[PDB]
Amino acid sequence: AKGKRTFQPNNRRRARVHGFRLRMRTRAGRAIVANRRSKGRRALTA
Amino acid sequence: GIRKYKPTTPGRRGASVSDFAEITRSTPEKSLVRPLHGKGGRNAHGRITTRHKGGGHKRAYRVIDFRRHDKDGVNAKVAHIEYDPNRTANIALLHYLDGEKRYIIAPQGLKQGDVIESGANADIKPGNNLPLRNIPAGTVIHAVELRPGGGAKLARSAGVSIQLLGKEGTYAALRMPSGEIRRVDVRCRATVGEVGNAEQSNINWGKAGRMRWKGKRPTVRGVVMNPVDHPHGGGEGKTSGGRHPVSPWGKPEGRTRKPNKPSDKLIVRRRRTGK
RNA sequence: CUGCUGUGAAUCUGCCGGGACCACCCGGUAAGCCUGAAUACUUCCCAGUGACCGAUAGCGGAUUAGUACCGUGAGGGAAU
RNA sequence: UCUACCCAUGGCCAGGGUGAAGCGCGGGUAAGACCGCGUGGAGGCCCGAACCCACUUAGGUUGAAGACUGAGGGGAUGAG
RNA sequence: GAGUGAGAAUGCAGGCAUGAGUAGCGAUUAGGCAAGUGAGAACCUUGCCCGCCGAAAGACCAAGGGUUCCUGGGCCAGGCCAGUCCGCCCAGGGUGAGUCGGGACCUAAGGCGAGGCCGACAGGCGUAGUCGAUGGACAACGGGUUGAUAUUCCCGUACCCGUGUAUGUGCGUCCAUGAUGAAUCUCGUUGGUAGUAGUCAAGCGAUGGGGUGACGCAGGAAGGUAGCCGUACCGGUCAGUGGUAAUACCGGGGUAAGCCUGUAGGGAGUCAGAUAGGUAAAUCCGUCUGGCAUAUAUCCUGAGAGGUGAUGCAUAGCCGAGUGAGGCGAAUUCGGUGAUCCUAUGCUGCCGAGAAAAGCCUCUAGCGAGGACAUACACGGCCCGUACCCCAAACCAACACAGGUGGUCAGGUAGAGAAUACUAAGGCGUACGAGUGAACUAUGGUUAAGGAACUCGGCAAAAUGCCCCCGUAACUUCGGGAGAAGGGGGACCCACAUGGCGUGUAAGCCUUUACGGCCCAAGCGUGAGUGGGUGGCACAAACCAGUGAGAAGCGACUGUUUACUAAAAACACAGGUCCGUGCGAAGUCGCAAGACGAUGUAUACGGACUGACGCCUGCCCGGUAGCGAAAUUCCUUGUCGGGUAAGUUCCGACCUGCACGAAUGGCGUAACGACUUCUCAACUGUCUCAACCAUAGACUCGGCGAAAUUGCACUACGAGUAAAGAUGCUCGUUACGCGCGGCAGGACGAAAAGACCCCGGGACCUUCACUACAACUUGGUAUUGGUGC
Repeated sequence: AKGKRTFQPNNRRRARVHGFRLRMRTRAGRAIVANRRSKGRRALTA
Repeated sequence: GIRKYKPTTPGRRGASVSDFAEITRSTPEKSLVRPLHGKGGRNAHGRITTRHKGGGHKRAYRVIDFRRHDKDGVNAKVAHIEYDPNRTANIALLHYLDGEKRYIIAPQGLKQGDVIESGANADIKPGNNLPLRNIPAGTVIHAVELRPGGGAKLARSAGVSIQLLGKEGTYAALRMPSGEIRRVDVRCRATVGEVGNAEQSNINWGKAGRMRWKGKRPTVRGVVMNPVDHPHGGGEGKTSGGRHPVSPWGKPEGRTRKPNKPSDKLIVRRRRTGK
């Protein structure tokens, strides 16, 4: 079969694609971090 | 030369390979080799700016001496003739008497141990590189520069050559491999002779595998593509596009050269298009 | 009144506006100018109010609440 | 993080088979194209596992599974 | 004054019913008994037995998970049942590194990028740099120990930088101690200053430079080793059977890195002079010029053997301290076989031509009258991970899910094999059970006589299947077709055979005295052939394992394609033609810079279209003018046949008249094809025509326990009537109430606010629809001087 699911976990890739440094890299990602901080998210990013 | 494969496999039936008879070494000069990674035809944006490129065997760049100006009057010996993945012609590893080694486009008829000269006093023999001011008219040259000191750019493919038709003032008329007549400054340098490996154009690559090795990816036809993808896309059957040919971006066939270029005045007579 | 492009005015007998122009006139003195306080709003803090809600309502959130949980992610998002 | 393509750097491909030029010749032969015996081990070569795939069929079809299983099937040194 | 009234919104939330005590309880292995524990046991523990995997369903690494690990407790949640058990719940404990994997060391792709360039702003790129392993460099192996960690701890023995001591001063100092030209007369010489003064001479000594240091794919052959199979030897068993007392059988028949040696294999000329070419400088590299030998010389690299490590460690076995913790502990030789591992980044071949840091030299420079070099002592020289799972019940899959998950190791017997069967080690019986010859379904099995008559279709099944000898057609691109087709043999025992073959004990060979070569008893493995004989129905006895042949069309081919109904004739392809592009080309991504194109240059790139390979010119290609042949099948072509008893696909001649369709888009075309169609042989439960067996369901009992659906309900049939097809209405007919197992005719059954059709809207696509905008010319801005005019 080909039962490969969509999510293949990888901590390094998760950090490098959704991580705090990548989010702060761009103004859009900084905007996302600020919006999560205002919403009250405990996890502002990966 | 050309070695024709026997039809032992359907992919080798009409296939041929270069008879690497002029090659004297199977390895390059480690000092003159440089790293060279594939691009896939993708630019700094990651987008495919050139289609049908990718895969392909890994290649190592051999630093060629196209701007042959430093060794003016210093002779060289043809140390070797080597295969170059990055060009159709073979490269010639020279041993300059001062002790430096460099690669040049191996001209036709060049053999190992031949002596090569650079500068105005160089003899008019294949491989010698001297300015057009010193190259006599009506001679076959190659690796010709476009601007003084800019490095060879013209007629560096295998088997091609330029005819130095004549010289007037500070310009020389050249008939290019394409038959175009173009003026170039006489201070531009050029290597005498043709480019070797002229038979390579006759190589029949036999199978799709060879071109995938060479880095050529398959080409899909617009008439096969969908209307959204290509202007030719669509039609019940392999149409011709429903009109005259156009590129995948809608550009019809016709002279694509930009007018008002500064080289418009240098170019004497452009190439003859199917006469 | 104003952006860009081009062309381009003297010194008060000047120049501009009065929704052309002689002007009867009137008003004002741009471009080099610059510079003030007196009105909108509430993250937050204090004291209050309600013919407002009263736990399926009222904030998503009276309870672990932007939590649990879902999503790769932006984000969605309770119940008690 | 699926998937399409590409780039860098690694890895894998059990076993078996067939037999692509240069040596010596019987030779062909003035000489050559070339026949045969040995050597050599090429091939998007053949059979066939792993591996990748997904042609047929039966089952599943509130499934074991939001695409799978059984039995066969294709590629399996390559555009893998 | 209203958040003021619900029964409908396939409304929303919560709680419940209906189906229903119903389906299901999750593979293709399988459990049983005895005893224990406990309130309770099919499920937990222990002991046996049985069965399953065994290129894994065994043992590890990586990712991922994150404590799931161990110990002790718990059993009302979870586990598809129960549960005393558990990956569940609770507490405590557990993860030890100079060497392992990473960082502190490098860089690839790529990211970010001081400045910078570009861009109205936002920002896009990008240099220097700096990150970035999946790669490079880099020092450790055996044994033991814990409940849980182990190249980490311990034992033994190894390998990578510093401090206080001693050995030498290997050369020079404040002197002396070597080399260098140090100088006079359109030049001259030595006749001075002046072989003094300076430099190098020391001992060492880049961040800086300069240079070696560095990679593909395939293919063996050889030599080894691991492993395995025996064996000398050693220690033991008599396993209640006919034999079997050592002759038989069972167990062991081990031990690493490091260090020593430097074997097979592989690769290598060396020594001087010059030289700015490597930015400066080099003694290094490179180039050139010469001398000598190209040799069983020498030097590197190097499997392995051997020695040591190893008087240790470990081990079969021995006794009994059942807290079972203890001690003791033999032999360990030779052979055969043999890697997918090592020599080996080797060697050979090939084209498609295969990524920098450290390392090592060189120099400029530097410390320095010494300071430095080596050697031998005694002492010192980080952070992160480490448990546990890891083809899985601990990861991705909502689940303890038949799916997916990269890499390493790869016993034995058959076998070519990593297939397959059975097994060793090891791990499991995996989490609903017990029963029961219902139908029926599924998965297997067999089948008389037929043998495709089934059917759209040989779908499915059945069949062939392996090795060795033979023998192989049309056609062909000469490669193929081909394993064509077709035929014979295969088991076991004996003899040839103390044979042949492979390995290799000694003695001698030369002798360099060697880790030497040749031969070789023996021993151990081992093919095939011949001649006899033996048994059966069967000898590729199981498992495993091509059906083959002829045709027609399509596509040359291998390959790609609609993840999830289309794998094809579609796409691609090698070849071809046309067009563009003279080079920050054209073309693309961008507003631009810039980038790819390409570190390419008309034998090259892009685009278009074809899609191997072969053929396709007739009075003039000076004239009617594109030819009139042929391969051209719409062909309905009938006529006839071939093929069937009836024969489709198709094959032939006769056919068809200005034809008609291809001077390059039509015809052929070997090979290939899970392509479409057909005919054969064989084969068969496809069928005549079905029968029986087993298993999983179904069924019965016990436990747990849903679902879609549902306006209702003590829901018949007929003929009618009705929104025209009625359980509900009419008139009759039938029918005791309630279940259970089945069937599927209806409930216009469920499911999805029909995809068809229409209407309204949308979307996307096309264009000589409309209107715009992105993409090029004119005027003057930037910008502009005279003269020859």
